[PDB]
Amino acid sequence: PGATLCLGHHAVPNGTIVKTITNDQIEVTNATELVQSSSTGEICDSPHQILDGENCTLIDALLGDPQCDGFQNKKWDLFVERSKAYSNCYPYDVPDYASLRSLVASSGTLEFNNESFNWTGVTQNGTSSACIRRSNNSFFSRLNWLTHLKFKYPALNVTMPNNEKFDKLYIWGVHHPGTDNDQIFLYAQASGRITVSTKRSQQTVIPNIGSRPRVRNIPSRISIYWTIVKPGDILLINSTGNLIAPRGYFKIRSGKSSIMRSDAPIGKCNSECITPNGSIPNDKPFQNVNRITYGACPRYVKQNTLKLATGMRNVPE
Amino acid sequence: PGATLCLGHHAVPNGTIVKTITNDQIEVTNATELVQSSSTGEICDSPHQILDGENCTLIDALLGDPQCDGFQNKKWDLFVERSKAYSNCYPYDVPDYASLRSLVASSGTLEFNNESFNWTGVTQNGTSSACIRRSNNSFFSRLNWLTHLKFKYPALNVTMPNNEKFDKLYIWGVHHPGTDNDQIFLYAQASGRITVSTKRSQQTVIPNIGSRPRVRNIPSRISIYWTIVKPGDILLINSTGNLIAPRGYFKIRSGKSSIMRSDAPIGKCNSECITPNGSIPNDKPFQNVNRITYGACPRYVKQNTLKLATGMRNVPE
Amino acid sequence: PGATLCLGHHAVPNGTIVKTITNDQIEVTNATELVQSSSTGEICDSPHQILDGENCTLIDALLGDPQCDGFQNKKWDLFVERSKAYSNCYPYDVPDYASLRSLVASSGTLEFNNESFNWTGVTQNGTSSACIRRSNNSFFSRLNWLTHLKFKYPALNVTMPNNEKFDKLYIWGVHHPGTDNDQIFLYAQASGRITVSTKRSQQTVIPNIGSRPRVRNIPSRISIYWTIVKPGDILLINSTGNLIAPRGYFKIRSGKSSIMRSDAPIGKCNSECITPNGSIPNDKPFQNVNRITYGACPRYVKQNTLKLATGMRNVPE
Amino acid sequence: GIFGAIAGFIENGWEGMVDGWYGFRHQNSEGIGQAADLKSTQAAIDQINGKLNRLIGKTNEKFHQIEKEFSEVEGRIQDLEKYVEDTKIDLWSYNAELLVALENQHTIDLTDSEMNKLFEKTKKQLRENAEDMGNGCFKIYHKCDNACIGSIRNGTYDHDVYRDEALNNRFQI
Amino acid sequence: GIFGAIAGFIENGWEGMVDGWYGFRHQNSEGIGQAADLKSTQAAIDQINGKLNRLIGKTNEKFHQIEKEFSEVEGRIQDLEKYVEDTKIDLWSYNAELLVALENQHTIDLTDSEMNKLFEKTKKQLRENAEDMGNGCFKIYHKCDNACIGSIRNGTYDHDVYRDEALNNRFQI
Amino acid sequence: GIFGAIAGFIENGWEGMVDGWYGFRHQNSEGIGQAADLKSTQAAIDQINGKLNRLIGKTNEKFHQIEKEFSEVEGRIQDLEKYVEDTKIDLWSYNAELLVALENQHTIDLTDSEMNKLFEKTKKQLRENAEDMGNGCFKIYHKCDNACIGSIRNGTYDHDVYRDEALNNRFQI
Ligand SMILES: CC(=O)N[C@@H]1[C@@H](O)[C@H](O[C@@H]2O[C@H](CO)[C@H](O)[C@H](O[C@@H]3O[C@H](CO)[C@@H](O[C@@H]4O[C@H](CO[C@]5(C(=O)O)C[C@H](O)[C@@H](NC(C)=O)[C@H]([C@H](O)[C@H](O)CO)O5)[C@H](O)[C@H](O)[C@H]4O)[C@H](O)[C@H]3NC(C)=O)[C@H]2O)[C@@H](CO)O[C@H]1O
Ligand SMILES: CC(=O)N[C@@H]1[C@@H](O)[C@H](O[C@@H]2O[C@H](CO)[C@H](O)[C@H](O[C@@H]3O[C@H](CO)[C@@H](O[C@@H]4O[C@H](CO[C@]5(C(=O)O)C[C@H](O)[C@@H](NC(C)=O)[C@H]([C@H](O)[C@H](O)CO)O5)[C@H](O)[C@H](O)[C@H]4O)[C@H](O)[C@H]3NC(C)=O)[C@H]2O)[C@@H](CO)O[C@H]1O
Ligand SMILES: CC(=O)N[C@@H]1[C@@H](O)[C@H](O[C@@H]2O[C@H](CO)[C@H](O)[C@H](O[C@@H]3O[C@H](CO)[C@@H](O[C@@H]4O[C@H](CO[C@]5(C(=O)O)C[C@H](O)[C@@H](NC(C)=O)[C@H]([C@H](O)[C@H](O)CO)O5)[C@H](O)[C@H](O)[C@H]4O)[C@H](O)[C@H]3NC(C)=O)[C@H]2O)[C@@H](CO)O[C@H]1O
Ligand SMILES: *[C@@H]1O[C@H](CO)[C@@H](O[C@@H]2O[C@H](CO)[C@@H](O[C@@H]3O[C@H](CO[C@H]4O[C@H](CO)[C@@H](O)[C@H](O)[C@@H]4O)[C@@H](O)[C@H](O[C@H]4O[C@H](CO)[C@@H](O)[C@H](O)[C@@H]4O)[C@@H]3O)[C@H](O)[C@H]2NC(C)=O)[C@H](O)[C@H]1NC(C)=O
Ligand SMILES: *[C@@H]1O[C@H](CO)[C@@H](O[C@@H]2O[C@H](CO)[C@@H](O[C@@H]3O[C@H](CO[C@H]4O[C@H](CO)[C@@H](O)[C@H](O)[C@@H]4O)[C@@H](O)[C@H](O[C@H]4O[C@H](CO)[C@@H](O)[C@H](O)[C@@H]4O)[C@@H]3O)[C@H](O)[C@H]2NC(C)=O)[C@H](O)[C@H]1NC(C)=O
Ligand SMILES: *[C@@H]1O[C@H](CO)[C@@H](O[C@@H]2O[C@H](CO)[C@@H](O[C@@H]3O[C@H](CO[C@H]4O[C@H](CO)[C@@H](O)[C@H](O)[C@@H]4O)[C@@H](O)[C@H](O[C@H]4O[C@H](CO)[C@@H](O)[C@H](O)[C@@H]4O)[C@@H]3O)[C@H](O)[C@H]2NC(C)=O)[C@H](O)[C@H]1NC(C)=O
Ligand SMILES: *[C@@H]1O[C@H](CO)[C@@H](O[C@@H]2O[C@H](CO)[C@@H](O[C@@H]3O[C@H](CO)[C@@H](O)[C@H](O)[C@@H]3O)[C@H](O)[C@H]2NC(C)=O)[C@H](O)[C@H]1NC(C)=O
Ligand SMILES: *[C@@H]1O[C@H](CO)[C@@H](O[C@@H]2O[C@H](CO)[C@@H](O[C@@H]3O[C@H](CO)[C@@H](O)[C@H](O)[C@@H]3O)[C@H](O)[C@H]2NC(C)=O)[C@H](O)[C@H]1NC(C)=O
Ligand SMILES: *[C@@H]1O[C@H](CO)[C@@H](O[C@@H]2O[C@H](CO)[C@@H](O[C@@H]3O[C@H](CO)[C@@H](O)[C@H](O)[C@@H]3O)[C@H](O)[C@H]2NC(C)=O)[C@H](O)[C@H]1NC(C)=O
Ligand SMILES: *[C@@H]1O[C@H](CO)[C@@H](O)[C@H](O)[C@H]1NC(C)=O
Ligand SMILES: *[C@@H]1O[C@H](CO)[C@@H](O)[C@H](O)[C@H]1NC(C)=O
Ligand SMILES: *[C@@H]1O[C@H](CO)[C@@H](O)[C@H](O)[C@H]1NC(C)=O
Ligand SMILES: *[C@@H]1O[C@H](CO)[C@@H](O)[C@H](O)[C@H]1NC(C)=O
Repeated sequence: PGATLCLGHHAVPNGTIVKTITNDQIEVTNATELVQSSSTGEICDSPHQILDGENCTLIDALLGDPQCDGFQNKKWDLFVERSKAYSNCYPYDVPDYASLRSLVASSGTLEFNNESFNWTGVTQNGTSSACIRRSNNSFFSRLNWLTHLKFKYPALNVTMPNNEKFDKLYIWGVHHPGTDNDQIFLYAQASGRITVSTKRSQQTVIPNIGSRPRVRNIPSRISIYWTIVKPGDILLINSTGNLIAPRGYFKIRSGKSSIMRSDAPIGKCNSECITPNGSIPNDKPFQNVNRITYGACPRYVKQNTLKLATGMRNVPE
Repeated sequence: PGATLCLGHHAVPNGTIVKTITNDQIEVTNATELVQSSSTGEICDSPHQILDGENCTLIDALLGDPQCDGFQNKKWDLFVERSKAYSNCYPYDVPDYASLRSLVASSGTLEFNNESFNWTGVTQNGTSSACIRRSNNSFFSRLNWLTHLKFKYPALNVTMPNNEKFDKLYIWGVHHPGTDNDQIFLYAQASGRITVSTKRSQQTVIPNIGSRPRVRNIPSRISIYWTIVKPGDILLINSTGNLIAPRGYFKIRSGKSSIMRSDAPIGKCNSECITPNGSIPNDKPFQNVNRITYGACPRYVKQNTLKLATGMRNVPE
Repeated sequence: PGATLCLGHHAVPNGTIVKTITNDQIEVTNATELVQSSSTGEICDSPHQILDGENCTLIDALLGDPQCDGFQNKKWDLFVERSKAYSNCYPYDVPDYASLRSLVASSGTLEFNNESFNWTGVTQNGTSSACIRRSNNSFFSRLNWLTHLKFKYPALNVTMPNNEKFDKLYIWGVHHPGTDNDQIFLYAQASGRITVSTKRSQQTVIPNIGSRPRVRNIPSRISIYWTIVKPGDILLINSTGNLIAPRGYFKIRSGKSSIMRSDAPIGKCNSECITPNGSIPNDKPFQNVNRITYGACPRYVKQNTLKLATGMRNVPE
Repeated sequence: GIFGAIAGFIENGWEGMVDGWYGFRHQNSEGIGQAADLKSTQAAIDQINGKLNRLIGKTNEKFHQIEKEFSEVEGRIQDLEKYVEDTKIDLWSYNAELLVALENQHTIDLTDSEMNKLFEKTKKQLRENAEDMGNGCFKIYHKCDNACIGSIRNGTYDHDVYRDEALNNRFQI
Repeated sequence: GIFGAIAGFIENGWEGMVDGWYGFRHQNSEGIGQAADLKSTQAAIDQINGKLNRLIGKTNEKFHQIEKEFSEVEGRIQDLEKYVEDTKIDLWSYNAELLVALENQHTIDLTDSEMNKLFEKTKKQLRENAEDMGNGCFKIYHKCDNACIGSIRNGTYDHDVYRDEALNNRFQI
Repeated sequence: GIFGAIAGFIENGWEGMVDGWYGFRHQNSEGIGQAADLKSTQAAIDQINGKLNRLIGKTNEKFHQIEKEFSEVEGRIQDLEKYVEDTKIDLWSYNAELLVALENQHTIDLTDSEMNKLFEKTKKQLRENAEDMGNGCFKIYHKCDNACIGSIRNGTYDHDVYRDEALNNRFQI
């Protein structure tokens, strides 16, 4: 009689279909998913330092819009800008807005140091009804609206040395009045000219008088500019009117900070990968949640599923 | 005696050489080419909506150069710009030309709606011998050259609300006269200043009087600008001279439209992939015809041939 | 008795560990390194034409700073800019500096041709103590500082046709004086206006009078601009003051030239691949020396080692 | 598939083998039995775990990048930002597609290889005492009780013990 | 090549086999004949068609992109546009080169595998009735007429029918 | 590893074989000897040299590019320059990692394949005159002096010369 000895291999009743080089559908005993396609919908508050902008854009928090006083001197790994955010101060624009936003986001700090600028000869601390702080007319906290003193605005030629070991970021502006009369009521002479310089750089801006559509009943505008001053260099401001002056400087740091647009709630949880849809697990190598990411994240791909075989071909009885 | 039974495989007299991981030249029984390297030389007019620019650049068709009156309100998937195209109206430039061209190309429409601007106090419809339409002196069809009325040019402060559900694109310009005298002959006062604004944006342009080399006997120039006005926002134009005014707005759409430079003839044929050399078949995954493509196209590679084996090693007798 | 015949394979006492698809550490009999990770630290002077900038940036060599007179009309494949380089002439800036630097670097030549501009009515060849050439006050060699003649500066309206078969690059500038008085001492009238044009292009620049921090005791500044003039086009310069005029044009070529920042010494040796750390051998397909390269170079990768097996699995006794 | 055992000369797999991936079924004078082979099972598992080790838990940290969504029309700079991102995503999507296809082909092949290696090892062990029936089964030409089957599965089978018996059974008429 | 049959122990291919990719030649008492094996032929064809299905007719639609040719010198922005495109093209060119090299190595190997599988199947079917001559041919040690050769090619050959005859012929002196 | 010879049924390699990568050891009435097999050695070497030919000395020339280091903060344009470069480097780094992993898996497999092919060739050559001991060794059942061993290694061994002697030794009791 003798014996029979048969060699074989397992199979399962519930196999999974994978793709190969030669076949788009072959059944294997087991597989694992390589694309993360879901989020819980919350941005976890750990382990990255999250700063929820709430009603404020980064730039409004920078300039000091009255809804953003709580942000003073705060730092972040990730600043989260909400779609509901709106400005509620004097109407302004920023030539190159995208770049100022980017460079502040990347720096990761709103640390501000006041400095004593010699504004002899003019009235400081100008305010407006378009910028209410505690029912009182107010203005951007980090900016100083200069006007005539006793119907004189003498030429400003004001200096500020950088004797620090780090770079200084100065934010400043030019006021564009709505009418020829407003120019006179504020600055006591015809349209000014601003020149902000260092040993390395120069910027001159011309105020342009004229009506813009009213925002909070203001047909005037402010245009915002910035200047970086290196150690041992000197800021020089030269103006005969229309200057929205700095009150000091921001520290500019380098590191891993950024900014993201999202309406996702912040949750008390721990996740390394942030997307605008919420945090996602980062075990998988790929994800199709969002091309926008921050942290240790899977790489964005177009596929919604990619199955990696983890078993042999399934050959059921 | 018994028998002999031999196992074997086919071969062919005319094998083809392919590359592998271990050998740059191995002969197989058959292969297929993966790089498309030829075109017929015609751009097929189907299935994409093709607009042959003929003598006109997109920007000349936009502004309304007299050779381009046939283009009014046309749409395209692909606008084809010819190397022979030339301007034949008032000499102009466009700061950021590349961007205006791109954004109109992408929008895919020249749909224009006239609007009734209140130009009380000035002469409208200024024309020139540098822009002939039917032997008569003329001007860009979508622009309105404003001059003095009875040696007065009163300040313009003209508004146009967007009460539509879509964005509006306004094209406008500043006239730079060749001489101080021309400034006076046209606008009755010294050099103007133009400010075009919305609630969200502002642009001010200064005319600069001076001689430029003559083009169609004109030492003056026009500089073209644009403004997008969102729903519920308002266009405000504020000028004391030198305004080349809009006559209305363009619709701005989003979709799959683009622009291509080519001298290839348009043919009555059907092909999904367009290059400047002509349409190409798109069966193959790669192509070395042109890096510039539109439609469902193979991906551009540097190789002129890549042969995929479709048979075994060829081992002739 | 009979015989025994055993099949086998070699092994070595000193195997090497490589990575595979299924194992991050498997020992093979031999391997070869695919990442170049070292340089000798010298930039080889062959076979690329190297130009060591020494104390001069490319832009200082272009304008003609007195330390850079040795560079006149030189060509390069690779211009090497040293970190120690400094400017020692009249303080200037270049709006778009990065672009001028790039386009001159790529052109690969400082070939300059003098032209006879009709500057009737003004004093030429203005100099300064901030730009010493041989103890004498001097100025940029390729620029011509125009001032009043007998307290008159008549309007300049000067033309220069391009009747060559190649493009011409013109470098020019605007002087910004430190004070209203300096404006008068130099140009005999109130602040000018410069317009440089061709049939195809126009640039107008406004001098802006005001104090900048002193550099070599100069509170004034020059701003540098450029214009390319095509064959059969014409340069037109139109100014009433403050013009820093061109003395001629640069040839603009196309080819394989570039610029690199490095402090590596130039050596008498032959190497096709240049990095800022020095030349590197180019036998290997990859390198982790520097992302900045020039010539026939391995591709930059993050890995410091990648070992390619060149033998079988090592299975020692 | 490339070795020809799994989905090849082995007609099908065994759903009733749940303690290993490869193994042995036998029939002899004491019954019909099944046993997993742990060495082969572990060899395949180790290779698949090696792939997983190179793919799972390996992400790259990125921080400040470029903007990827835009509220306004801008032209040239925005066209370039969008194109850089679309370029990147298509290249990573290609890499992911090819990685999974290649790895899966390889996993199917390496698992087939392990089945074939176990079969070949068993064939050689049996020497002249058995014949291959063509379906992954051997006809063993001698009495081979449970301990004898065990010796084959444990690699301690001494073919000389049974050779005379087996040759007599094989080469009879 | 990795299996060792095609361009290996099979000395060469057969130009006169035009109705299949793999098959059988025989000599017996009734003549010398050739027949294609359809199963093996179809197995190789199906795999190659699977590759083609993943490469042919699969293009990606792109619409408005960036400019890639320029009439004027501009500096920084144009340098970046050109570099993005050159970067992209070099990465796709690499992908194409590697794809074709890997796929072709694999096609040569899978076709060699199918030849080897057919040979191994035939060897096992013949049991003790034939010997492998080393060149892809078997010496069959019994009278094997056309119907008998047919039974081998169709998988219906009963080795027991001929075993006594074959063993007598093999193990004589 | 996928063929099962190297690090498989061959227990280990031979440090004392320095004139080839594969070869033969024997014991017979005249002694114990070793000889390299040049054909198999050259086959493996040629394949590995083919890979090297496609990787070494093949660089791409690039000239003026984009800037990759920056002395000042600038915002949007610089963010894009940095992102394009970081994107490129990560894609090339991935390509390099995968290339080396795939090529190394393939080199280990092709070298194992060449060992297996030599073993199979030798097995077939010996016909009914030897048996496979399972460890890459054959027991040859006839007197096989140095010239006889040489004939096996040179492919000139005539199995018919020794068959009667061998069968008598194999199928005795
Ligand atoms: C003894 C004597 O004879 N003295 C002379 C003075 O009479 C004369 O003073 C000027 O007098 C005229 C009247 O003839 C006028 O009152 C001047 O003040 C301006 O008044 C207009 C009209 O009411 C007003 O315009 C309105 O502004 C509001 C909103 O106003 C604020 C705001 O933004 O909330 C109030 C802020 O305090 C102010 N900011 C600062 C720093 O002053 C701003 C700012 O003016 C604007 O935002 C700039 O656009 O405005 C709203 O916008 C309404 O729609 C609009 O009509 C101006 O705002 C008043 N301007 C100022 C500076 O207060 C008054 O100066 C004097 C000067 O000629 O000469 C003396 O000899
Ligand atoms: C009763 C009384 O005393 N009335 C006074 C008037 O005399 C006086 O009118 C001005 O009189 C002077 C002569 O002293 C002159 O004729 C003024 O008109 C200009 O004339 C010059 C010289 O001929 C002319 O320059 C030439 O222009 C042509 C091309 O011309 C067009 C064109 O582009 O085709 C004609 C167009 O209609 C015009 N466009 C518009 C909207 O008016 C344009 C435009 O002027 C230019 O394109 C701008 O650069 O020009 C060619 O370029 C020649 O080379 C060039 O020499 C001007 O074009 C004429 N300007 C106008 C506006 O017609 C005339 O105004 C009046 C004003 O001081 O005062 C009264 O009291
Ligand atoms: C007969 C009669 O009555 N004639 C009248 C003249 O008096 C009068 O001439 C002017 O007279 C005044 C004095 O009242 C003064 O001397 C004018 O000259 C300027 O002097 C100031 C003060 O010394 C000087 O400023 C200093 O400049 C230096 C550095 O100087 C240079 C330089 O860069 O090296 C010297 C160069 O030659 C000059 N370049 C050119 C092309 O002229 C430059 C240039 O001026 C600056 O770089 C621009 O900023 O300067 C240093 O910077 C010191 O800190 C600074 O105080 C000016 O530089 C002198 N300007 C000139 C043009 O020489 C003198 O013109 C005349 C005019 O009103 O009227 C007659 O009727
Ligand atoms: C089909 O194939 C897959 C892949 O091989 C198998 O999935 C693996 O299954 C094992 C066993 O269940 C898992 O091991 C466990 O991992 C846990 C970590 O889980 C998280 O983290 C990883 C990566 O960081 C993610 O991929 C994963 O999805 C989770 O988010 C450990 O916490 C577990 O530890 C527990 O058990 C061990 C036992 O030794 C103890 O040491 C601990 O005390 C603890 O109690 C455990 O190690 C493994 O994660 C799975 N891998 C993947 C990629 O999913 C399937 O099991 C297989 N299916 C079948 C039917 O065979
Ligand atoms: C060498 O290897 C290659 C690749 O395997 C073989 O090429 C294939 O050959 C077959 C048979 O001739 C072709 O099949 C035919 O395809 C036609 C479509 O052609 C176009 O479209 C594809 C992709 O969209 C392009 O790749 C191609 O170049 C063409 O532009 C069909 O129209 C044909 O249909 C006709 O025949 C069938 C028969 O069943 C009928 O159903 C129809 O009624 C109709 O009459 C046909 O299906 C196939 O396209 C080829 N592929 C490629 C990639 O080229 C070679 O045959 C082979 N050479 C040898 C000697 O073996
Ligand atoms: C482990 O595996 C590696 C890779 O297979 C082997 O390395 C090869 O070894 C050979 C023999 O020594 C080398 O051959 C020699 O190449 C020289 C060129 O060297 C430079 O250029 C190449 C690429 O351009 C670089 O990769 C290399 O690093 C060098 O910078 C030739 O100049 C030599 O020529 C001399 O010998 C020949 C003999 O025929 C004569 O024709 C000449 O007259 C001359 O005297 C020689 O050809 C080869 O370069 C190596 N390749 C690599 C990639 O390094 C190891 O040998 C191997 N180790 C072991 C123990 O087996
Ligand atoms: C140039 O034209 C613009 C647009 O017509 C003028 O702006 C408009 O000015 C009127 C009159 O001051 C503004 O009316 C005010 O509206 C507010 C808000 O409802 C109301 O509280 C006040 O009682 C007042 O009636 C109107 O809002 C404003 N329109 C826009 C779009 O801004 C502008 O004044 C003109 N400029 C000059 C210098 O003539
Ligand atoms: C500043 O200088 C420029 C350049 O010299 C002057 O432009 C030139 O002006 C002359 C005289 O008007 C133009 O001549 C005309 O040429 C046309 C075309 O051939 C001809 O039909 C007329 O009869 C006339 O002669 C010349 O074309 C023109 N040159 C250029 C390059 O534009 C300019 O006028 C000067 N400006 C001032 C305000 O002085
Ligand atoms: C506007 O304010 C700036 C900054 O205070 C003034 O610049 C400064 O002017 C003084 C007086 O001319 C300069 O002093 C000089 O220093 C040099 C170098 O040590 C020395 O050799 C001279 O003897 C002289 O004392 C000082 O350097 C300069 N400071 C800076 C930062 O540039 C500027 O003059 C004011 N402008 C006006 C028009 O009032
Ligand atoms: C099959 O079923 C088991 C038990 O229910 C489960 O754990 C396993 O993941 C399933 N396998 C597949 C490939 O779906
Ligand atoms: C700069 O300040 C000086 C000195 O006070 C003054 O003469 C000059 O007018 C100022 N310049 C400007 C542009 O305001
Ligand atoms: C804007 O229009 C107003 C009112 O007509 C006028 O006073 C002002 O001068 C205009 N501004 C400009 C810059 O033209
Ligand atoms: C250009 O030159 C002309 C003629 O000399 C003159 O009238 C005009 O003022 C100059 N323009 C400028 C802006 O300098």
